[PDB]
Amino acid sequence: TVARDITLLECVGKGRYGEVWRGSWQGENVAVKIFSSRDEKSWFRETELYNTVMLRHENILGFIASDMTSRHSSTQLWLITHYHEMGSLYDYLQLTTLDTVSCLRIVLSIASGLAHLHIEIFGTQGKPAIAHRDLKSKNILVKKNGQCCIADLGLAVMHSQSTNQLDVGNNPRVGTKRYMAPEVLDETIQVDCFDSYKRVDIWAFGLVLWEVARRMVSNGIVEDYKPPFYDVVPNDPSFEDMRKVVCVDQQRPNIPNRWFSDPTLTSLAKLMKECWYQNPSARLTALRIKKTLTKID
Amino acid sequence: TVARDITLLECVGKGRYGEVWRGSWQGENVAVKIFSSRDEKSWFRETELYNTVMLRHENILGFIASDMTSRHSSTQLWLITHYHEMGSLYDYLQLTTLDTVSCLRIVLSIASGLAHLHIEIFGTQGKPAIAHRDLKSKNILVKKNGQCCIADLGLAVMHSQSTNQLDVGNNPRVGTKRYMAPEVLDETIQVDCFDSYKRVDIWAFGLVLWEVARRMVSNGIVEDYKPPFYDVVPNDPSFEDMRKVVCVDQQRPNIPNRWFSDPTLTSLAKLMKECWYQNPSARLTALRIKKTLTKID
Ligand SMILES: CC(=O)c1cccc(-c2cnc3ccc(NC4CCOCC4)nn23)c1
Ligand SMILES: CC(=O)c1cccc(-c2cnc3ccc(NC4CCOCC4)nn23)c1
Repeated sequence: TVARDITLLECVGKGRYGEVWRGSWQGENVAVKIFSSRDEKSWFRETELYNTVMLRHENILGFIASDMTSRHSSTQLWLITHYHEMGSLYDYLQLTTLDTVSCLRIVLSIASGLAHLHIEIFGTQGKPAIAHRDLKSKNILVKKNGQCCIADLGLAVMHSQSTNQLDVGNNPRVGTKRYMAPEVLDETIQVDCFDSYKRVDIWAFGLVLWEVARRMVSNGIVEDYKPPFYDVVPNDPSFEDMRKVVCVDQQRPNIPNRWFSDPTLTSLAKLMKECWYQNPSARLTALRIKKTLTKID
Repeated sequence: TVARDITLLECVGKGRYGEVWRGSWQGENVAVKIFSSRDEKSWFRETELYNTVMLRHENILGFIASDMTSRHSSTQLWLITHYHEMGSLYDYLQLTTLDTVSCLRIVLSIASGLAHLHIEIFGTQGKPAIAHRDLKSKNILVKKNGQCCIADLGLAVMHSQSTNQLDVGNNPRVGTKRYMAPEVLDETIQVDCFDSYKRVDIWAFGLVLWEVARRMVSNGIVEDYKPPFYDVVPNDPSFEDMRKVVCVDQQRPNIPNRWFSDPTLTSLAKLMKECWYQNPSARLTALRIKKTLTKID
C-alpha cells in the first residue's frame, strides 16, 4: 500500500481532528491526515467520495490514496493528498495582508470549488451534487498560485437527480459550531431537502468571505485577522453560545466602516450579507456568488 | 485502484452476505466479495485485519486488496482475494465423499488455520491473537491440494498481550445461529475475556468436524451431507430455536453408530465431543486439536 511506502517527515498539525503530516511518497511531498480514533466515519466518507466520485478540480484538494496501517500496535486511518506548503487559509490570513487582486483570487477560487461541489454533472465525466457541511478557513488550503482548494469532505452529503435520493451517511460528527447556520443551531433544518445543505454551506462561505475581506488593503489600512463572532463568543463556543448569538439575538459579523469607502469591499459586504439571510431560501447560490466575484475587480 | 482494473467474469454466489464473483486482475483469477449495503462494518473489519496484521498463512484466505467503487450509481465495498475454484467446504462436501487421508487433510488444515489465528506471535513477524466468531463450512474454502483455508474475518476480535487490550470492533452482525455456542445463545458469554471468543470458535469447529466426518468412507459406507442440527431446527433457525435446542435441551449432533466401528472416526468423535462441552472452559484448544489431528491417521 501507499501507507507502507510513505516517510512521515514533519507533523504540521495535531488536534481533535487527528494529525496532519508532510511526508514523502516516491520522493515527492504528500500530505497525510491520520484520523482520531473517534472519527473513523469521516475517514470512511472522504474515502468514499474520493474513490466513487470524479472530484478532480483545481479548487478541491487533490486525493492520492486512502489506507489503513498499524502504528503503536493499533489501527490508523490515513488520507493521503497533495501537499500545500502555504498551509491553511486560517493560518495564512494571520501572516499577511492582501491587495485587491489577491483577495478576489482567493474568494473566487473558493466559490468556484464550492460551486463545483454543489452542482451535479452528468455523462461519464459526471459527479453527484455534494454539500460540504463543515466549510471554514481552516478547511481551505492556499496554493502557490494564490488560489485556494477546499478540503475535508468527511461530513459531505450527496444527491443524484436519477434516483432523486439523498445520501446523508451516518456520521455523528457535526460541523464547527462557530460557522453553523441558524437552521442547524435551531434544529429546524429540513434534513430531507438537499438544498438545505447547500444553504448551510453558503452561510459558512459568507463568514469566510468576511474573514478574508478584513485582510484586504484599502487606503493602506486593514483589520487584524479575527474569526467570525470573535466579539460575542468564547474560544471553543458551545451550541448554546452560538444559538443565543445567531438565532435569538440574530447577530451577524459587523462590517468595518472602512469597507464602505471602497467599491470592492462594498460589493463584498453586499455579497456576504446575501449569504447571511436568516431565511435560508433567500441566500445566494454558490454559482451566483462565483459569477458576481468574476465581475468584481 | 485494483477495483477499476478488475473484470467481473462470473458470479459464484449471491445472498444476504452480498455477492461473490470470479474476476480477473492482470489476467489472473481473483475472487471479489461485494458486501451488502447493510454490512459495511464487516468490510471495514476484514480490511482492517488484512491491512494491519501479518496474516499470510496457507490455511487463511489470501488477501489481495480492498476498495470502494461505484456501480449502478452507488457505493460498493469490495474485498479481493485469491480465487479457489473448488469452492466452499459446505458445497464440496455435498458433491464428493472422502477417504481417510483426504478427511484428515481437510480437518487438520482447518485446525492449523484456526490455531494460527488464535495464537499471538511477537517480533516483527508477529500478529495479535484473533478469534473468528463465524466459523462454518461455508466460510472455509477448499484448495486443489486438498487443504482448506478459512475466510470471512468480518466478525473477528483481537487481543494483544502488550496492552492486554481486547479489540471487539463495533459490528452489529452476529454469527450464524446454527453454529452459535450455548454461551452466546444464553448471553452468559464473558465478553471481556478473549478466551471466551476462542472457545466459541472451538464449538463451531466441533460442528464442522462432524460435518466432514460424515463424508469419510469406512467399510465402503458414508452418511449423506447434513448441516449441524438438521433434525431439530428448520432452515434459517431463530435464536430461540437454537437456544431451546442447545441450552435447554442440551442437544449435540448424534454420532452415527458406524463411526464406532472405525478407529479414525472414533478418534474424531472423541475430538468433537471435547469441542462441545457445555462448559466453555473444558473445551479443547485449537493447538491441542491440531496436535491430536497430526497424530490420527
Ligand atoms: C484541512 C484538512 O482536512 C486537510 C486534510 C489533508 C491534508 C491537508 C493539507 C494538505 N497540505 C497541507 C499543508 C498544511 C496543512 N496543515 C494544517 C494543519 C492544521 O490545520 C489544517 C491544515 N495541511 N495540509 C489538509
Ligand atoms: C466465504 C467468504 O467469505 C469468501 C470471501 C471472498 C472470497 C471467497 C472465495 C474465494 N474463492 C471462491 C470460490 C468460490 C466461492 N463461492 C462461494 C459463494 C457462496 O459461499 C461462499 C463461497 N467463494 N470464493 C469466499
